[PDB]
Amino acid sequence: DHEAHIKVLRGEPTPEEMAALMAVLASAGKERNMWGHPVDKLRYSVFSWQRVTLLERTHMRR
Amino acid sequence: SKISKVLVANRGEIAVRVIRAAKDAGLASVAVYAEPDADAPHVRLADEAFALGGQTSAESYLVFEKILDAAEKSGANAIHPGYGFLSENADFAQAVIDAGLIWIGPSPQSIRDLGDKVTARHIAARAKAPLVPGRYLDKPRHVEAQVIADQHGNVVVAGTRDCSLQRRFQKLVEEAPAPFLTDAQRKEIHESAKRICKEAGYYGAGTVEYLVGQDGLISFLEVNTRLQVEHPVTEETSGIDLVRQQFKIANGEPLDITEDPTPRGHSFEFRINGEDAGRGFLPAPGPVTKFVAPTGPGVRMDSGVETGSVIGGQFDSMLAKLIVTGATREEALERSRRALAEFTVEGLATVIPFHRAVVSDPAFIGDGEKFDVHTRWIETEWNNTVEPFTGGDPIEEEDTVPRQTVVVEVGGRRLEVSLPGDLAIGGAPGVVRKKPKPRKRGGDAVTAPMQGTVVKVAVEEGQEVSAGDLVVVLEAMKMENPVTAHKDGTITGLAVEAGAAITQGTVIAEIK
Amino acid sequence: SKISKVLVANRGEIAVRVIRAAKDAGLASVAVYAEPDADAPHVRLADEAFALGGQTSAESYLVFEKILDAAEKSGANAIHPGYGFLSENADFAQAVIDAGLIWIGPSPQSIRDLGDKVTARHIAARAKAPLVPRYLDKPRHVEAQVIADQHGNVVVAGTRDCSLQRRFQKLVEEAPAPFLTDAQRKEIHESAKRICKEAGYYGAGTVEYLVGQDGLISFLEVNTRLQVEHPVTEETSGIDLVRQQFKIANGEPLDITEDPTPRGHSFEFRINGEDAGRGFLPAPGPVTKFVAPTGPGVRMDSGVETGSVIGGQFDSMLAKLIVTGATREEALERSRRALAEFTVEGLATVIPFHRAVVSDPAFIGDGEKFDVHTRWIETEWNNTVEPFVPRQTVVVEVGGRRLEVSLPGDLAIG
Repeated sequence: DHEAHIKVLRGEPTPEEMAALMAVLASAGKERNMWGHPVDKLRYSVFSWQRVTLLERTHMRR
Repeated sequence: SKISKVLVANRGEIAVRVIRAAKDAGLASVAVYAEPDADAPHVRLADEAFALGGQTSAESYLVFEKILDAAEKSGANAIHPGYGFLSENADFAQAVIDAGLIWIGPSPQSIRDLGDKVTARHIAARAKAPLVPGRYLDKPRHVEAQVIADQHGNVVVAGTRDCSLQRRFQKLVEEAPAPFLTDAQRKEIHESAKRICKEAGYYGAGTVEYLVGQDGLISFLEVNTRLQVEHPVTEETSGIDLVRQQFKIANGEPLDITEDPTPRGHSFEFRINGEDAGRGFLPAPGPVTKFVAPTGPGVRMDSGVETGSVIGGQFDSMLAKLIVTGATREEALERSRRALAEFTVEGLATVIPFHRAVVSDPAFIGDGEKFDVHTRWIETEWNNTVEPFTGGDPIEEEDTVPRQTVVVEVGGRRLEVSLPGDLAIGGAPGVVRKKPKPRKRGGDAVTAPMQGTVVKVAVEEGQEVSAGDLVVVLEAMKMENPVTAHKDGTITGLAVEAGAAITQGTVIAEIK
Repeated sequence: SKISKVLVANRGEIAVRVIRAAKDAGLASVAVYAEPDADAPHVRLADEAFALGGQTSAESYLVFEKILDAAEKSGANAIHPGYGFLSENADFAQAVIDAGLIWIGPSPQSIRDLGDKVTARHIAARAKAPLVPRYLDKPRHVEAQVIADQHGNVVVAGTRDCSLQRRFQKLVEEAPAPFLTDAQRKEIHESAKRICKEAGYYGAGTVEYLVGQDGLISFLEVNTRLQVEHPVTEETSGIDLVRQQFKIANGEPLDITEDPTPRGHSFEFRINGEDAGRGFLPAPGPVTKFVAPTGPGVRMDSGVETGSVIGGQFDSMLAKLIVTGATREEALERSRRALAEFTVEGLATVIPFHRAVVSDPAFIGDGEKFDVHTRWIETEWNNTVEPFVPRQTVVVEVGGRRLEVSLPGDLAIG
């Protein structure tokens, strides 16, 4: 077991206080669509390395 | 002549203590500091402080000329040596008296006479101290008589201390008055100490150490010729301020106290060493990232360190001393069980968990007529349940998850609750948790396993060594640390020399 | 009938002192805190702690309902008052007895009878206490520490001098009361015994007297509590007065048969958060730094630490500095050290006043007498001190109980 458990560091709640505490704590708390992605709206020089390191990288990263 | 300005030729807690005694006397106090101590409390607490300009205990504190030069420049008219360092160096005491400063301590001659073991044996003989017959002992107790001795030869026995908790030859917990002794044993220890000190011509503060067998036979051990570390329990059990007494005697004023004070109450001292009891009390450097002293009823605490202090490998591990006192030994133990539970130190390993245990261990509580403790008890009989110090390091996979600590009120109960940052109860960009590796490596290079100084170089360049041969002895924390050849070969490079400071990971030599 | 778990009904220095005494006895210590104190040292040091709520004493520590309720919720078996608050409220003491908790204090009838000067004065006359015949011009205030017994034994732990006072508020305290003649001392001791035995007093309390320049003693008052300046008597006599309160509340006869001879001398200096440069008005604010004086001959009992905030909602007192020595002059010397080491930052304190008075010939004396009187700080001391987010709550029902629950409103998780 290596989950990060809740710790009560100080004091000792009796069972009913434990249950009230836990119940209140329990109460509170990738579809790609590149269409018109900003990187497509940018305008790149024909020899711009950003065509590799920004545009293509952004499209390919999945 | 009259003392007016005292140079406190020492560091840490005893420096603090002598500064405070000076201020109570209304004397001026001059501290000295090595470069690791430039931020130390006592440099600020003293009325003045002078830099010894040295990286290590030898070049900073122990060279006589730097302390005498500090005395000159400050115009200090007396020197108090504290304990250790030069407090036992009779040649330094002589050089001080040659300079004409009031040496606050015993005469150089009596320091030599009681320092030489054979000469001291002859002294104890003439004195007719209770020497042991001759005889090997099984499980002796250790009992100290505090001596206050006038320059005029008046002597009082301020009381007794039991110091049987010693690990390897270094006292860790002490108590006053020495419990569980017959009045005949008290009579013997007292009047033997009187006789012994005047047969030595002694004056000043002093202490005679006795070693008491399970047969009850007292034996003399030696006279320490200086103020003890444990003196505070004698101050908390006798109406005496021993450092001010020592000032008076160095003034040559007579003893105001004519007869042995009646021991009243019981007082324990616990040495708060920067040593991990969970790893055999090996001392280690580190910051004091938090210090919070016990306070209040029946508590005293003397510390050389504060929050944000740094402790390095150059000096003794003792951070502070806790004294706890009460009307009865049982009451004093109860108060100890409070104070040691209130004590929190953070940032480095400390023996506080050992103190917490031993003050709760039946072997030390005793049956009401004797206890079981003896000089080897910690080394051989104490059940060491203390887990090794790991500080704040994450060491298991679950530790790596950040936590938020909150205060919760539940029916009026106050709870402290630590909640994981990702807690799922009630319902990541590829994050992974796994057990972190510790910071530990594992060639030809022999490398220094810790920072320290090179006390001995065991080899010469071109020497053939085999695996397991000694290469150097490092001192760290005033503690010997052999470093040995990991494989056979010719010693080459050998970049160290004796007395050099050495940082962790430094190449000592390389074996080819 | 035997104490097992003590609710400490008060805050601050006495809260800590009783928590510590309880831990020494090995009793379970339960603290209560109002909203301003929700992380105070006593709240974190106590073995258990309960929120009273409310922003003021009238909303909190004084509400009989809340304190008895907290005692129930804790399952306490005894209630210990400090000084102040309900420590001398006879009606509350009775309410506690009705609750059947061990009230670690004097019996309600004694509190009631001694709380009326008329009834109390009658009692004093019946006891043949030394009584004022005139007005004392410049009296010296001296009191005796009683440790009575449910079996009617009484021990007088000592005389204590409190003559450095302002607005009838004490500022510096001494034990044993200095420069008293032996005749005065005997009169005071035997009178404290007579008067409290006539009063039927169960346990710990202070009998207070005025002494004039002629050295005649007059009885002043009996205060039916372990008064705040008890530590000087503790350090002089070695009686752990709080643990004596525990024994007396148990109804155990005293271990002490005869008045303990004082070992030496001790002073107490109240570290009030009051600026003598503005004439001792409160100075609310942060305690941004609190370095306690430390080591030989010095004890600190404190209700504040670095980062505490102080407000007028409660009394100005922050700590007691206690200094002990073999002699008056030695103890004054040690105090002149300790008060110099004591460093507070971020709010004004009487510390400069203490540094002055421990340096002042009127308080040093000449070796046979000294000049301080209960008004001397006012009438005669040359004052030279230079002037210096919310909580969410949820009310839950659980099968046996209602439980209100409170969380930081900024709580977020997962």
